[PDB]
Parts: sequence; structure tokens; C-alpha cells
Amino acid sequence: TTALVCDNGSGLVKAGFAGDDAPRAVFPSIVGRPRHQGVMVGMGQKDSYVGDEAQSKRGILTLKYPIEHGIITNWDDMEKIWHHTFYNELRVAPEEHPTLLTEAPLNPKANREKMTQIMFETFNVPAMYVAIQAVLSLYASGRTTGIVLDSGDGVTHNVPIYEGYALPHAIMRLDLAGRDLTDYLMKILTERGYSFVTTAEREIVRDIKEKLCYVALDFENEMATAASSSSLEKSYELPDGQVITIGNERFRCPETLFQPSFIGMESAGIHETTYNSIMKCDIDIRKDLYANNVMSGGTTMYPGIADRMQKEITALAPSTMKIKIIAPPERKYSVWIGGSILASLSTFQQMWITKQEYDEAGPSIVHRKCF
Amino acid sequence: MVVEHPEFLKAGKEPGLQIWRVEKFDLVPVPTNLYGDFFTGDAYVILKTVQLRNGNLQYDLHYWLGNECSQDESGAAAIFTVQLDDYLNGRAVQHREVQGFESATFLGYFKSGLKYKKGGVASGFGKPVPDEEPNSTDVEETLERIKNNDPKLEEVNLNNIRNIPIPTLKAYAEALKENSYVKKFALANTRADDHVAFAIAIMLKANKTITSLNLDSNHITGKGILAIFRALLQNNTLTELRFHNQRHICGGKTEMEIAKLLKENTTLLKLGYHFELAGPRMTVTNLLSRNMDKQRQKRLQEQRQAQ
Ligand SMILES: Nc1ncnc2c1ncn2[C@@H]1O[C@H](COP(=O)(O)OP(=O)(O)OP(=O)(O)O)[C@@H](O)[C@H]1O
Ligand SMILES: [Ca+2]
Ligand SMILES: [Ca+2]
Ligand SMILES: [Ca+2]
Repeated sequence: TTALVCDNGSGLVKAGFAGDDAPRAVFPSIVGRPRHQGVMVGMGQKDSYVGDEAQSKRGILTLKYPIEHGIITNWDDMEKIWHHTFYNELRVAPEEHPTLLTEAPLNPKANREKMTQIMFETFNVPAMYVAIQAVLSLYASGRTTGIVLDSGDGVTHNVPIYEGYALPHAIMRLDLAGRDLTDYLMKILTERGYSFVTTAEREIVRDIKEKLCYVALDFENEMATAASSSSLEKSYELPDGQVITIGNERFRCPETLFQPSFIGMESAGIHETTYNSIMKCDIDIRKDLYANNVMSGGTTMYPGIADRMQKEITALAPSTMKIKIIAPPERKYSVWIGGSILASLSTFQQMWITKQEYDEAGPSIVHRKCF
Repeated sequence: MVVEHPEFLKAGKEPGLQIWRVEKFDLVPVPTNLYGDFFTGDAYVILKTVQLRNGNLQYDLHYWLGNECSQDESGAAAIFTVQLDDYLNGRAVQHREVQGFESATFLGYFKSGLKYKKGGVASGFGKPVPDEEPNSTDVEETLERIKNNDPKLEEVNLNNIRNIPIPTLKAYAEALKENSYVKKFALANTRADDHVAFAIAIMLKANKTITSLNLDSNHITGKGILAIFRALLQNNTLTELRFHNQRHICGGKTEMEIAKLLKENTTLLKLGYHFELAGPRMTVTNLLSRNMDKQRQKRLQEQRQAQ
């Protein structure tokens, strides 16, 4: 009857029911197991903790992410995650709901199949569909054509889309995303004299990032400004109550996205890869890509990032070109919302892969029914 | 496939203008005498069909977005535009038209001129930490029960049990050897080691019953791991195996040997492990995916019988 939407990202599961304006469950996509070196009889009979539970116990567990750079890598823990989502979070019987899943743009062929295998064999869903994340985000913005910048916790993509479909040859990919940016902010703050290595120190750096960081409109000006005065410094209160000041680290951390050299990546910046992606496209769609740049995912939340993109893309594009960046406020959840809508459409009942179709045709069915 | 729906079937039959309004996730026709009056709280899909000299039809699809229209509606317009275009075999050009910015062509479709009216149909949209309840299995008692082939024992869970002696764990394996009732065997976090893994490997050549074995969070090493995977050459029963989180990771030549060894296993459906290298990680995933589909091939020729 009702359809389920699961948006499985590198750091976070977003999961819920089709028709809802928002996911019912949002939780860490992780599976914990007991740490060597350690203790616990508290686990009882369990080999592992999943989700929120494992996040609690992060102290005594070694945590592992089944999705890496937006791709499924550990499949046995991916099942766990999926199982927890259905039974423990949505509290549903998966064999009773059509289920929509999401994937990264360049997801390898065999993973798309495997995800199809497991949903039918292990969870016995009556029907399923796999959609590309960025594409759903474009739809959530009310567009068929656009080029999405999608940057989460694990991976950042540039995804051009025309009249409803991604153009894969032109997709660009960057491993740098939020988790790396957190680690990067730990460093330079540390090189400033604050020392965050602790399992629960990272926790605080993450908070500073999501709170005080921003993207500079022009990097060498912002660095020259920061050098000649304190106007860009901001005070931050730690849990010990100490109030400390943090400097240019505020924008040197996200600058990594436009300057991947900072962390040691030989990769070009999201501005240059945006231009490239567009440039790899048919001249005739370019004007529509330039004019629709849609940002998706939580690592696009930094204040200032839209304006920085407008500027860099203007400096790249021709003189004439109309350039616009769309930054929807709800864009941590765009991908999920876009699926919520799509699976709720009257026209959707015919797009599902049925169990029967799967039983007869096997998993390669998903290459021909899901673009 | 491609979607059908009653308005899809009426779409683009012949030169003219059709206008639909997105209403609670469905596409609904606008009464033809209401054309050009657009609720600014709604979203619309417009189709302009033109005749071509050949006798086929030129399409233009516009989706119209009201400034106050809710996210589902406008998202739904864009998608309906895409499905409609697909259904027409990609031959329609897609136009996004926002209120106040609309194309001159779009505006040229209404001789009488385009009106905005406020309003529209409503949106279709609608913690603890470390210790609980230690594992109460009696090791002795259970080990015993395996020797006697107790049919009441279908499951054996030693997980998290501290301080079990290695030769007892070894003894469990020796005991599980001819057992026909134990389908599952979970020793996670027992401090088990390669000797235990060797025993288990021997066991798995003879044992025809256990489908699931869990070694997680142990001290097993690559030669323990591998010894089990050679054993599985003689074993068509075991569908699931989990070694996550050993104290020391095996390295690449171990991951490689695993993916190699499993090429001739037709049987195992699930492997818990975290591969560091993507090459074996992928190879193994393709193999498990092949073995799983054979279970669908049977199941089909099974299903292909009853007439
Ligand atoms: N306000 C913020 N500023 C910067 N980063 C943020 C903010 N809020 C969340 N993030 C980051 O967004 C990420 C979560 O976003 P999202 O759920 O879109 O990623 P994901 O889907 O798990 O990742 P991926 O898309 O890479 O697989 C986390 O890295 C988090 O640190
Ligand atoms: Ca994501
Ligand atoms: Ca409305
Ligand atoms: Ca077309």
C-alpha cells in the first residue's frame, strides 16, 4: 500500500515513507563491534551494535561504515543497516512495502544488482526501484535539467542532468567530503595549539565546523584580512566552559573543496570540476546547466558557498552567460524528499521492478529498468 | 518500462493544447474553458502539439510553477514532464516556466492572455551505553549436548563468553563433526585463534548440516581464515560466514587468496568481512552474486514445474 523511501549515504541513513515531507529516521550509518583492546560482557549474545546504539557506545567499539565514498563496500553490514532501518526504526514488515532505494551516480553495475538481489531474497519486498541521488535532488528542486553539486559526509559529485537524466560521461567525482573536512579542521586547529585527537574531541571539532566554518568569497583576500585584524575571528565555548577564539581556520577548512591540494589531493576544485563537467556536455545544453546549479547534501551548508560558486563559475564561463546557484534550505534532505515525491506519484506503480519480474529475469533486470 | 495512465493515453494525439494540473501527486486535466487561468499556489504541465508535414507531431512540454506552489507539486510537475516526454519517445522539448519569468512562446499560447489567480489545491504531503544481560549458555552442558546429537539444539551461541579454553573450542569443532542438528554456530569475541580455525576447517569438510558460522572479533589470522576457505572446497552446505574484526588484519595476499579460493565454491551466499582492497572486494561480491542467482535459477525451474 504505502511505499518506503531509503536514502543510504556514507555517513547517514535517511529513511521514511513516501508522501511524507521528511524522513522518519535519520541515523549514523555504522556498525560497531567490540574493541581490542577492551572488555565487554554487556553485549550479551550480540556480535554487533548498529545505528544510534553503536554511536552511543563509540567509546568501547571500533566503528565501521558499510558505505564508502557513497558506494557500498561492506555488504554484510549493509544488510544489517537495512534490517535495522525496516524493523527497528520504521517498524515495518518490508515484504509489505514497495521500496525505493538510492545510489551514487557512477555506482558500479554489479552493486546495483546485489542491492536488487538482497532486497528480494533477504527482505522479500514486493517491489523495488533504485534512483540516482543527485537526480532526485534536481527533481525536489522542480527541475528536469540542471547540474547538481552533491556533497555529503563521504563523497562529492558533479552531476549534469538533461530532460530528466544524468549524463554519465560528464559526471565528475571527488572523494573529499565532510568527514575528511572534519579531520582537516582537527589538524589546523591543532597546529594552532588546541590538540584534538580524542574519540570525543573529534566530536567537538565536528560541531565547530558545522557552526563556525564558511566559504570565503576570495581566499587570499580573506587570508589578508584575517592577518591584519580580528574581524573574522569568532569565539567558541567548549564543554569544559572555556571560551576560545578561532581564526582563519573557519574558511581554510572548506577551502579544501575548491583547493584539494590543502589535504594532499591532486584533484581539481569543485568549481573547476563543475566547469569541466558542463564542458563535457553538448554545447546546446550548457546554457541550461549554467543557469541551474543546484546544491544538495550537508557539506553544501557552509555559509558563503553559493556566492563563491557564482563567482568562480562566472570567471570560467563566457562573458555573457547567465549563471545561477540554487541552494535550497532543506538540502540536507533533498535526495530523500525527491524520492518521497517520485514514489508517491500515480504514475509510479508501473516503474517498480516486481518480485515476479525479478524471479523470472534475474537482477540484470535493474540495468534495463533503472537508468 | 514506461508509464501508462489515462491522461498519458490522451496526450499528444493531435494538434492543440493540453493543460494538466498536479493535484495530490496525480496529473489532472484542466477544464478547457479554464485555460490560461493559473493558480499561483499550484503547478502545471502544458503540452503543445503541432502537425508536421510528414503527418507526425512536434511536441513542446512546459511545466508551470506557481510562486506559492508547494514542493511536492513542483517536484511532481518536473517528473511528470519527464515521464510524459519518455512516453512520447523523447521527442518533446522540455521547458521550465516560472511565474513572472515565462517564455514568450509559452505566453503566446493564450490568445486571450495569461491570468494569475491566488490559491490552489492543497499539498499532497503529509539512549543507553555499555552493559546489558550477559550470555548464559553453559559451555560444558552444550558441548555435551552436541556429542549426543541432541535435536533440541539447532543453534549454538558462544558470543562474548570470556575465558573459554582453546582445546574446548577445538572440542566443539570435533563435536560438531558428525552433528546433523546444528545449523548455526556463533563464537564471536571468544579470543579464538588459528588452532580453533584449523579445527573448524577440518570440521567443515565432514559436516553437512551447519549453514552459518560466526568468527567475528577473534584472534584468527590469515592462515586460519584461509584454511577455512580451502575447506569450503569440500563443503556445499555453508551459506554464511563472518570473520569481521579480527585483532590483526590479514593483508592483501590473504584477500587475494580468499577471492581466488571462492571461485570454485558454488554454495556460500554471504561473507562478513571488511576488505581493504576493492579488487578482491568486487570479485567476491560478483561470486556471491552468482551463487545467489543459482538459488534463483533452481527456484524458477522449481516454479516452472507445477503447471
Ligand atoms: N551545517 C553544516 N555545515 C557543514 N557540514 C555539515 C553541516 N551539517 C551537516 N554537515 C555534514 O553533512 C554530512 C551529512 O550530509 P548527507 O547526509 O548529505 O551525507 P551522506 O549522504 O551521509 O554522505 P554522502 O552523500 O557522501 O554519502 C556530514 O558530513 C556532516 O558533517
Ligand atoms: Ca548522500
Ligand atoms: Ca498547491
Ligand atoms: Ca526530449
